[PDB]
Amino acid sequence: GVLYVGSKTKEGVVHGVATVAEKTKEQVTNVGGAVVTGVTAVAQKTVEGAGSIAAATGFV
Amino acid sequence: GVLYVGSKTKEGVVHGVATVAEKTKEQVTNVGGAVVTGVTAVAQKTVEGAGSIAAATGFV
Amino acid sequence: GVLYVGSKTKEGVVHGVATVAEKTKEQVTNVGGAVVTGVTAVAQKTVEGAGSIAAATGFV
Repeated sequence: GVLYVGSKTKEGVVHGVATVAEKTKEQVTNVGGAVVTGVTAVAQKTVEGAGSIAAATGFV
Repeated sequence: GVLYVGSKTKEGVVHGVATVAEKTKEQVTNVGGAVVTGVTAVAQKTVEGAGSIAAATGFV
Repeated sequence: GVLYVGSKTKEGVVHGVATVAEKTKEQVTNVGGAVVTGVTAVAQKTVEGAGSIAAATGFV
């Protein structure tokens, strides 16, 4: 059971992600795998996860 | 059971992702695989995941 | 059971992530795998996780 009146509720929100990058450089080399990324924004109300970022085996 | 009145609710929202990039450089080389990305925005209300980013095996 | 009146509630919110980067450099080399990332923002109301970032085996 649940009830509201005038209730300006806010549940599971995000607000603003400024992410100015600049003159970077990223020279991955001789690897098994890179998973370089950038921004990421998620928002839920009933969930079992969020942004997963997995690499894996390598060798030479 | 659930009920509302005048309830200006907000559930599972996102608001704004400014992502100005610039003069980058990303020279992946001799890998098994790169998964470089950029922005990513998700938003749910009942979920079992979000942006997954997986690489995998390599070698030389 | 649950009830509200005029209740300007706020549950599970985020507010603002300024992330000015600059002239970085990241030369991963001779690895099994890198999982370099950048920003990450999550927000929930009933959850069993958040941004997981896993690497894995390497070798030479």
